[PDB]
Amino acid sequence: HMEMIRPSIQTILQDILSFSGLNPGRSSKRYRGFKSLLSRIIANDKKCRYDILYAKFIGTSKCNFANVVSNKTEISQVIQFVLLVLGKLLPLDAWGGVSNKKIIKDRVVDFLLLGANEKIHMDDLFRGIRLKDFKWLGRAHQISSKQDFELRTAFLKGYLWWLFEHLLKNILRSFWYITETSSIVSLELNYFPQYLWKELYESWVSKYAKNNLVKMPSKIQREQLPCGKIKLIPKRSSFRVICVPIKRSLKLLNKKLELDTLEKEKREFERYRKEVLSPVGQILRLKLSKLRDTYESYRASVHSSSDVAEKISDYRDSLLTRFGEIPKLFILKFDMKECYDRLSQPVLMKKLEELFENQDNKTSYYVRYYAQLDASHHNLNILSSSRHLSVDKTKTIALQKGNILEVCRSQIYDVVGSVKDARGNLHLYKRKRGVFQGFSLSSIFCDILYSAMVHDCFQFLWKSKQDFLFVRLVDDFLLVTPDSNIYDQVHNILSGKILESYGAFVNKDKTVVVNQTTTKPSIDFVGLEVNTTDLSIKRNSGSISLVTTNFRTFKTLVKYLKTFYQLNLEGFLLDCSFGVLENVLENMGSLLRLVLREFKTKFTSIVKYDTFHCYKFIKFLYDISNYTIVKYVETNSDWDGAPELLNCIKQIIVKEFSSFESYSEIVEWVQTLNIVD
RNA sequence: GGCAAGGGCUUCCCGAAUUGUGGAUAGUUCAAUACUCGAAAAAAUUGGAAGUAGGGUAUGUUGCC
Repeated sequence: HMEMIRPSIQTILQDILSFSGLNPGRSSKRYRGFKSLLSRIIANDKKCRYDILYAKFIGTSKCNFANVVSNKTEISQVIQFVLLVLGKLLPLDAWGGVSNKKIIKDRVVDFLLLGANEKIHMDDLFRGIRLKDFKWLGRAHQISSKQDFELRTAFLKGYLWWLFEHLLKNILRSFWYITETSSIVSLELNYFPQYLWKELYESWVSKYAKNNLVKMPSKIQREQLPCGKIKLIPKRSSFRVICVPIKRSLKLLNKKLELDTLEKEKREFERYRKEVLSPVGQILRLKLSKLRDTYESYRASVHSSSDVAEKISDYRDSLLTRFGEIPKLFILKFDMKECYDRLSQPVLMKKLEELFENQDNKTSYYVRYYAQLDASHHNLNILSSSRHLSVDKTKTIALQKGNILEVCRSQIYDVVGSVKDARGNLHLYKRKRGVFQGFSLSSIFCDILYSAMVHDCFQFLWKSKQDFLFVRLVDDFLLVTPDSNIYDQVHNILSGKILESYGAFVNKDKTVVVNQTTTKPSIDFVGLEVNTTDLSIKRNSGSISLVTTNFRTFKTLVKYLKTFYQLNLEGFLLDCSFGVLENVLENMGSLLRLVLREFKTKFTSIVKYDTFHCYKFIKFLYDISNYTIVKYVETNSDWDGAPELLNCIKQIIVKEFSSFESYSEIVEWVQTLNIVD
């Protein structure tokens, strides 16, 4: 009853022996001391009454249903509670003495703060720990030979791995349901108390199932259909419902499979995704590409936040060249509520069939995936030979129209999600509305449907009928035009139900309006702060540095930072408008200062074991500073301020790097940088 | 590198019953393991399409002439 260490001593020991690559003999006596330590820890485990320990330390509260995300317990308090659990579980011997106990406790806080697929290399996490203080690593307390030292070194690393990978993780799951937030700017995790989560889950899913789901009988499990697992993701104040496809079939689920059937089901899972599902996604993405090339109405739909900024920058330059100045623009920002949930399944089906109505019933499309071209709408090496490309090979897949349409409707209708109740009995639900979020084809389905919707419902726009800007990223819409007659027509059909034929319901409350009367200083459409009456954009504070994950060397750090700076310094940020450098130099300064000090922060941690090469870093500074100037002159096509922009770069570099003895070389070099002669 | 210890691995047995400071026999080898930088010819540009010599870092490296 509520015990952290479920596995037995033998199973635990075999888990670390396999990890460390150790294969002891049947007569080995080295691990006698460890078997004793485990028994003491398990004795402390059973003696602990964690239920009252949680109430004492954390405290029990009533389930909040108004703000469903308030139930989460702060990570700071979570870290302290597990540190209390570890102190009762692990004797001093398990910590490796006083000095190691301080280091190990410090590393636990580091591990718990990572979140969202962040990892710390075990060479970093387990560094500075005195191996000598771990007496139980061998039957003798003293190290005598090198074979003994190597063997104890492997065992200690395996033991430390079990503490963090098995023990620490199983403590978190016992008390908290750990899940990722729906946000993309912040990759922090939410720790909802386990008893509170079951109340939130049962409440939300039961209400959701009333409008979106249809309960299935137990004998639906015997059918082979797409099967996922219903989970909840809190965005900031409510829950998003997604479905994660399970790596097995409906019949074999819940749960028994152990005798290598779990692996062959997983080999069939990855096969179905790579042989039919992903090939279908390519074809469906390709069919939408042709409609983008053909119709200007399909070209209004973009597939990235970067395209939105460029579309606005193109419209700004259109008014600029045509009129010399930006007139009073009528802006219309609206979005669709529950876009994926409300989708009209039958209308989606017919729009997918219209992609193949031009061709015959058996067209036999050929697909052969290569990461160099999946979504485009540098040295690829194919033609294997006896000199250049010398069981899971790359092969061309042939899918006919009939099969493509059959698997499409299967991913729309036949998908079934499972819900395990309190007792354990699973409840299988089919969907009464649009596709489940989390399935590979659900994204492209909404793209084709909504891009078809904008085509025919807004056909008045594409009749010339010119001088307007309509853009739909995924579900948020934006319209900018000086024509008032265009403003009224789009607003008129938003007050109607013409869009309700599709799974599109306008979010009436979140519709932002800027017109001749309602004059607002600026509008945030998607992660961008578009300034009204000049169409100058500046990115909202919605992007953080990934650096922590997997980067532990100067080479890999500057490699990402270089590719990160050049990827975030896109065209729409360098626009000058012939008078304004401030909107550029301090827009660039934000990205520049944040990437430079991010390098300084990781510097002190990784310089302890790595070797810093100043000349290589100066080349990195030169590459990004050159890229900034060439991209500034490219976008504006004229440079009234290019020397001023470089002067800003140098001042930033000379400021951030005037503290350390090794940064001195940077300061002297950067001041010599200049474009003009 | 010589001498003196002691040890690791491998094998057998005695205890325990998810609670080992127990005994014995032969073989083997006892200072490095991991990580990160990284040269020198005829010049670059580059290190994952996975790098020597030689460095740095963490954990370590018996007493005695």
